[PDB]
Amino acid sequence: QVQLQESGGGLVQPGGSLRLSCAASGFTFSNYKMNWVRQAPGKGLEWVSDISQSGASISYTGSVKGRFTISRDNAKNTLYLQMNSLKPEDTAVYYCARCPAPFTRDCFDVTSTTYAYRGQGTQVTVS
Amino acid sequence: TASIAQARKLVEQLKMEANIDRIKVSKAAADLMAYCEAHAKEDPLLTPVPASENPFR
Amino acid sequence: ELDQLRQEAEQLKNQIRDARKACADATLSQITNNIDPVGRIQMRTRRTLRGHLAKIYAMHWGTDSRLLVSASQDGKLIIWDSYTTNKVHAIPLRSSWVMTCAYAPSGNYVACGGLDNICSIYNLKTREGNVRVSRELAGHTGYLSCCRFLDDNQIVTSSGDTTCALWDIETGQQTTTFTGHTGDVMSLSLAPDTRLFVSGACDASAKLWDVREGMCRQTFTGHESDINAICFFPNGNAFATGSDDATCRLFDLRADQELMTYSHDNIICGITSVSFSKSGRLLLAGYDDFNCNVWDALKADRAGVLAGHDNRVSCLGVTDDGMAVATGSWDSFLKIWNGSS
Amino acid sequence: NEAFLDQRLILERLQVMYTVGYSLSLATLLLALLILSLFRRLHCTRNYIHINLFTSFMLRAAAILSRDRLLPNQALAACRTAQIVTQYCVGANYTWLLVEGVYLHSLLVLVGGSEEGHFRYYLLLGWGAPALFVIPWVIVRYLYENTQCWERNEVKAIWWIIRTPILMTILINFLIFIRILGILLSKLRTRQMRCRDYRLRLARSTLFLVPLLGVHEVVFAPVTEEQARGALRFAKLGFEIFLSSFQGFLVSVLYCFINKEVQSEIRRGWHHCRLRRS
Amino acid sequence: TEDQRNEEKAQREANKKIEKQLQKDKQVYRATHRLLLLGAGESGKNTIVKQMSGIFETKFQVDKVNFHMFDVGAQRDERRKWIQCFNDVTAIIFVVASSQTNRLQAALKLFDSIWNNKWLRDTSVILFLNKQDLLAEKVLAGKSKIEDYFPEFARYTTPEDATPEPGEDPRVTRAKYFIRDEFLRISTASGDGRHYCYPHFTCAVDTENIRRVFNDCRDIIQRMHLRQYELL
Repeated sequence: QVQLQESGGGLVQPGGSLRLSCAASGFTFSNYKMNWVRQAPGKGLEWVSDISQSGASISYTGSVKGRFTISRDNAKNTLYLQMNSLKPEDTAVYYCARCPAPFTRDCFDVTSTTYAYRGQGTQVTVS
Repeated sequence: TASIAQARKLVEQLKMEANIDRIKVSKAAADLMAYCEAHAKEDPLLTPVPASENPFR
Repeated sequence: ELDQLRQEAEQLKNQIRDARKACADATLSQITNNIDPVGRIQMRTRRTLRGHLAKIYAMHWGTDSRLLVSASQDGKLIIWDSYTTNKVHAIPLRSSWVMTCAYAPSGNYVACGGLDNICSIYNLKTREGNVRVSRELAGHTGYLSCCRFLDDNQIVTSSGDTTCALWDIETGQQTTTFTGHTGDVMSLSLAPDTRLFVSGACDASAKLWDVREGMCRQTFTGHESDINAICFFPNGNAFATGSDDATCRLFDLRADQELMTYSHDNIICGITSVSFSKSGRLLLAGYDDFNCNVWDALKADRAGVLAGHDNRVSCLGVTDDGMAVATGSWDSFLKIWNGSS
Repeated sequence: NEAFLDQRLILERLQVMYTVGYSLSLATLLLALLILSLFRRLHCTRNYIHINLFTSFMLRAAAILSRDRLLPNQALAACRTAQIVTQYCVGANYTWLLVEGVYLHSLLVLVGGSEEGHFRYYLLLGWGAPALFVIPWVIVRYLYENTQCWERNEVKAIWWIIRTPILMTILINFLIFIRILGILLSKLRTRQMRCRDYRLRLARSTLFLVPLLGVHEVVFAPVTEEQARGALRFAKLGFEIFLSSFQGFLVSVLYCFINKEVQSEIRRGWHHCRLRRS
Repeated sequence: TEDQRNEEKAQREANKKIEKQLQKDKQVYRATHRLLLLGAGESGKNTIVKQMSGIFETKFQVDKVNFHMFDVGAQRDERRKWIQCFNDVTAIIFVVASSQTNRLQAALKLFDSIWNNKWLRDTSVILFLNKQDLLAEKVLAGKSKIEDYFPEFARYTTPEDATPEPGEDPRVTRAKYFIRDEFLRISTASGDGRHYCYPHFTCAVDTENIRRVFNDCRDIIQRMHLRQYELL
């Protein structure tokens, strides 16, 4: 019912730019902490970013700091990730996750293979 | 992969739960009200029982 | 190939949504505007039970609505006598971590389970007068969330993995496997006529299972977060679901959609337990702000508040007769509330 | 004489302040006993020790007022009874402060176990030591050098016989609180916290060692208004009177209300009563 | 009638005996210490269990003090539901592999979730940064793993206060203290509760981890007692 479906993706050259947008339409978007998650083609799921309830507390996973920018629009019920200066190691299947409970500053089970509040795949390839 | 089987099972479940038919929400509300009013008197928490026969006094 | 299956599933979901919208004719809130309000509910605690020395996750009123069995993390299973405050039995458990208990309809057996991934049954009627483990039910992988005696011979229990099971005490092995959920199956509630039951899991959805046939019938995706509690309307054709949204919601099987929502502006914390009164009018709901509430199930207007608990109210049970209301909490106190006028 | 009138006025003022201080001590002690007996959420060995301490302070602050009122046979018997009870209860006060300090130190230094079966020993010591050491004093005063009610102690045989256990108990309290303050200082320096945290150490030390000012009080307990010439005479006569009254009051208040569990309990009770009323 | 009186009295004896048993169990329950061994993946949980069906237990007593080691291994991956069951424990021994994806990032995202949980905010944490020898070998081998998985690592100098390494590599010590600082700054970011973090460096295979656990448990108990007396 949460209905998280992203956009963007495709194939880009090394050092290029991409713009991924997350669309949520099944819940109060402004009461939840929305965080991006990526999965390498062979490796496991990896947390990459997050954003607070209002859009104040922002963190990154390292090796993406200063290259990936996350933003949200409460009115438009959309979540963004402006990713710049890509590398061939950055190719993955990005998932737009969501912390399970509202009005909480923590959320477990976001980087798990059986989580229920994350979107489908958005393939991003760098060659 | 197993994802194909998972999707097939989900689609089959959606089919078998779409084959069914529903009932008007107005009729559902009428039935709920009918039950609530029929059994309203025998509700020791809604309408408190006199303390003479209250066992937890 | 897989994208085709996803498109088909989306199309069927859209068809279900359109059918529900078409079947939606009136609003329960609109139609209840002429009913006499319940009014303020005064509920003063009558008995306080202080035997436990650790937090309480589950209690279950007996069939005769006099005995109540409660479970705590100290590895104890105390069977109280509500009228006289006495304790009838205390059972030391093998594993300290238990998250559920169940008192059999026949009054013979008691179930218990938790992080040990095992359901243990303690028959209370033995010649030697000892509460010994009658049977152990193993086969679940995750922790054991809820267990509910369907009879004196069968039992339905829901585990942490996305799977429920209908056991059989005589032989010990599963009879039916109820697969289909996506998250942890937090709660479970049988029907008054023990014909169906609902398993509310953490994927923000609840199913409806027929025990004998063993396949899902309907899915109610109203909620937007984990479902902690679930309970059928005394009629048997509706149920109420608690979630971390701080909102209860009332579904109906026949309409296959929601009826009305009990959200309040001042409530931010989630809901632990939800139960109905005997008549089905009042809707008790335990919250994490340590203040159980009472809701008019037909009007979404708070009637009373069962304040008095120091910690979160983890369990909430209305007697089968309908007289009392017991509210155990993490401060290890069972209080038996009652109505008076 | 303007100066002599000044002395007389200040002595009257300090006497009425003395009576007011004991009256406030009784008020606060009743408040604390009623809270700790009615809330019912605070029933442990620690709160039992606190209740016994507060009832010992009840006994002192009541017996001393009775002695003051009855101080000028029925009258002689009442005065002697009041004086004996006053001596026993001033012994019991410091014995119970010692019991509290011992309980805290054992609770903070025990290597596991957490023995809660020693409450019988604590009660026995804290209510029997004072009597055990006062009996001999009463017996020796009655049989030898019998004064009508009480006066300045004539001999070291009359001084030591009752100032010895109190001095020993307060010395043991000082040592135990040195140990507890050492542990607390280690904890505070472990976090390397602020100068406010450093000042917290001294604040807690003083507010918990005021009883030492109390043992000084009971060393100089008799007053008799000490008619003499000088400035330090009234300086001490006022400072020590305020010390006794405010000591009872400060124990009663700042050893009970600062407790976060009782504060949360009373706030919860107030909120629930307000909601039930409206 | 007399039958009702006899039944009530018999229930009275039964209640008295059961309450005596509960009283006896209370001392044991309050005396023992409960620890939750929550380690991320295979970071040394099995060897830590060795040195000291869904859940596992070891009833080891050290220095006349009992302990429980709760190794919750065979549960599901998701932890947000059964981890509320462990808010009454004294400590949560956390184990990190400080050597597939970024394991240190997953360790940090689990530690701060534990820290900021509204029910576990009152529970203290003990950190064991395992694989010190493996980290030393990796750093001395000229492998660029931490240096490029943590950009901030380059602008870092070894803290002066703690350097008990006799002849260990300065870069290895820098990496150890960098990871310790990472965990400690996560711990100290939010002080919404009454819990503390004790980060150690589990390197020696002797019976020293048990002594460290005992010392940290004594510290936790003393802190909670002092806070209960409002001295701290």
